[PDB]
Amino acid sequence: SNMWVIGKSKAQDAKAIMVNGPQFGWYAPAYTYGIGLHGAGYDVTGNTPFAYPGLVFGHNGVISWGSTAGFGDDVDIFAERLSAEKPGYYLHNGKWVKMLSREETITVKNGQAETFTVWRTVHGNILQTDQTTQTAYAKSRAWDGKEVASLLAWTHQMKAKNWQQWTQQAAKQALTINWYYADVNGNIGYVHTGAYPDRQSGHDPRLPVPGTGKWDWKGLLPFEMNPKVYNPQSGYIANWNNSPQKDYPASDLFAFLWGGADRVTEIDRLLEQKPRLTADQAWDVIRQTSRQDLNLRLFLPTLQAATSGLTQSDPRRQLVETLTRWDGINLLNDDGKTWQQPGSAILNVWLTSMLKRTVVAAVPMPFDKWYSASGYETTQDGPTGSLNISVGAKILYEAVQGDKSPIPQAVDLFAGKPQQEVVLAALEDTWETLSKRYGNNVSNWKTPAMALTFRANNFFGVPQAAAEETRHQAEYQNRGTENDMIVFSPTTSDRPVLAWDVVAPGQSGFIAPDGTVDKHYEDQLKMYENFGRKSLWLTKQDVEAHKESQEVLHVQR
Amino acid sequence: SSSEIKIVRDEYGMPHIYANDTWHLFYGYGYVVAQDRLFQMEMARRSTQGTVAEVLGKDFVKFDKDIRRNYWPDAIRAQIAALSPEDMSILQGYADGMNAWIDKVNTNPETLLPKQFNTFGFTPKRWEPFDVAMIFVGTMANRFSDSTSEIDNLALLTALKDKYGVSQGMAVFNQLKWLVNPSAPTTIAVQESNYPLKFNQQNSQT
Ligand SMILES: O=C(O)Cc1cccc([N+](=O)[O-])c1
Ligand SMILES: [Ca+2]
Repeated sequence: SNMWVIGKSKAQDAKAIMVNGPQFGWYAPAYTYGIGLHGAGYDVTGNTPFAYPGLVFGHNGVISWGSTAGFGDDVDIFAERLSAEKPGYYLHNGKWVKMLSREETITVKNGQAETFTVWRTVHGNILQTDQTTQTAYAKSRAWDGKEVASLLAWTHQMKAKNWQQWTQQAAKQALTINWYYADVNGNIGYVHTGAYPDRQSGHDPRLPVPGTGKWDWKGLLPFEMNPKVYNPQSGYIANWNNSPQKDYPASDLFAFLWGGADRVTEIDRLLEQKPRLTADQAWDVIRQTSRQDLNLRLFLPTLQAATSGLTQSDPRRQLVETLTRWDGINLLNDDGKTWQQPGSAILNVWLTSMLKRTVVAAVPMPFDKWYSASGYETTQDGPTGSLNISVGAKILYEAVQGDKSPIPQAVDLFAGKPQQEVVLAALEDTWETLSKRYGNNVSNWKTPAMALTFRANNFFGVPQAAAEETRHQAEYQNRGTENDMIVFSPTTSDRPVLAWDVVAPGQSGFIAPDGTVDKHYEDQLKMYENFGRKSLWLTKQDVEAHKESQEVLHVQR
Repeated sequence: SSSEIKIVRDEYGMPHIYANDTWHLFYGYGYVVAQDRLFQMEMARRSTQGTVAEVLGKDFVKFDKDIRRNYWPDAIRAQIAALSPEDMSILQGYADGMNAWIDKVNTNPETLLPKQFNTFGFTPKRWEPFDVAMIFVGTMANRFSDSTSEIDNLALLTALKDKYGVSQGMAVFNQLKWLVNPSAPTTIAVQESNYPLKFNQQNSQT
């Protein structure tokens, strides 16, 4: 999910510009729901996932807000000590405590019902148990007991009119979420929100802790510890789910790392390229980053140094020279199915070979399979989410930096061979694979582009539409599920704010019983594909001026 | 009027709600959601509570057990019972607004029931506050803020210990899954601030 906020000192023809691209995958009907709320202290406009009461993306005419995933570590697992005799009990601070339990019946259409039991300790629900060691694992969340208050902080924050009011609501949001601020005066801000545990000394948060009492959290860290910045010296805030701040530790997921190879550098380079940006230029960063190969930048210098002493007729060197002429932007050919340059396919095959020769060989099976993906894996329907740099590739990037990497190389991943020899071997693997399928003339290689599917199933895998409701888009774009832009104090209008968004396929998902599709069922789907957007209205005048219908209700509680 | 809710839709069908108190405001919101996204909302409601196999059958029994084992519904109902009246109105207003449109749909199904209900063979039921809260918990807390792999990390660590011996197995683990990496590109520049805590990275708890 990415976001770029541009303040006073970097904005051209405005005081502040906020562009948000929440990335949850692509669905039919649309993941988010557009809604304006005018009354009871609220005056807001925007769109929000699953039509939550509080709007995750939008503005109130004075301030604007947006989010990206935080990925801080807010969950730890507690290894509970069970007893073969006295079952349903667990040792905690010197006594045998009884577990909470509840019975559940699953009713099944055209089947028999199934009942099972859920168990919970003081640390949380039990994930799994090991009868052999008489250990049960409880998942313990720092936000447990604050779900509803987080829902409410996201609703109340829509009323804030400044930083101080807004940070009071951010301090109550307990999930690991980045929050972003912009306002009519051009101020900008960021808070890495949520509740983080206050761990005992010696607690390594990447692995389980005994639940017998000595390792229990002490409490939750205060809000003063949450990474935050207001009006940064740089003039902008950029995030693509990268680290908040220097020395902040990430989620304990084995597949998730914050290292020197990070896709947010791609956003940074474009915002540092120009002294100021207009709204049209801030919007246009969505199109560039959508189409950018993420691995070129990382490993092109390595490829160049390894093939520098080769002759011009060596195929390994020709593959590197193709990459050297490319800027990494993928573009579709006229056929609507192949990419104009073969670069992504080359890095894909090279990286798969490099990982199999380095990271994969140092790790025992079956854990080696966690580190072999190149990051390019998809199917015919295309990626289910954002493109990123794979874990394997982040670990390999540290290894190719040598003693310039801050990460001690406890095992040499090159296994005693000079780097260049491993790079050239992988490049020979690459040439063998690709030339066999496409031939020897690199200039006519037509390699397959990634496509984009709006799925009928939701992110759980459950149908939320019939299978024919699936929509197909020819170009895969590494961009938000929805994109929204808020521009404060435009010099080009009399309005104090201007905002736009795009919620595809459309606002409505309604299909009548006769098969008649609502009028607003797919009117945003072509807009989405061409990087277009529609206006968001906030004031009464603007709403009345663009009204297509009206309905009045008279109700008493 | 305190009893009036005015709903204006724009050229893209986006609703704007005009009301004078909380309960009417969120009742308007609920009502237009039920107009626009009722099947999506009903499948999301079943997805977040683990009641999919009742309308879709045996292929979803595992799915529903997994959803139910990951939360504690009484803990959520207790949070809802501690709300003040103003906060409770948000949730109750929204459920009431949805229900008013579901009442009309179940009364005139020949023109108002979303086709997919016919396709999948079942009809909408009425919502309460718990159901609105669970849309946000099942999809944001319960899995966009619930990531851990601590158990699998411990299995990798043990396997590296066997391969490279006890001290060496730990240093390779730190090579593959470092706790922090000082060269990571950060959203906040080091001139503004750094995170003050330092953590054990030796698995000192064993
Ligand atoms: O990026 C993600 O992986 C999912 C995610 C999770 C929470 C918030 C998000 N957002 O755009 O606010 C996105
Ligand atoms: Ca943890």
